Amino acid sequence: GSHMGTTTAPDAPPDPTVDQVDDTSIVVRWSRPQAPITGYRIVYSPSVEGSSTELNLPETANSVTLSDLQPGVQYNITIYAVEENQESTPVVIQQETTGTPRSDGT
Repeated sequence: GSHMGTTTAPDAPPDPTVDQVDDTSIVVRWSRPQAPITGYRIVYSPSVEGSSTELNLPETANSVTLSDLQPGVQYNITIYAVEENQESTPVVIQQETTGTPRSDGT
């Protein structure tokens, strides 16, 4: 719908929450926009550079499991709500990879 949504700019998902953090894997969950969007791009990159990836999720997706990260590294997960005409503002949620559970639990 939104026939008169030509001048309408799509909104982004409110700051998504990372559910799980590991060495080479981090999971993030976003609350999709009021805008009708076509899909999602997801660019997660290390602040010190390293393994970066862009995933493509369905318009109605709300979580990406990022894979092939590097342990002990800062990771910017950037979510992109994409619509036919335009791309909404980016989600930037940065999580440092804690790594493989070492002595997890006293």
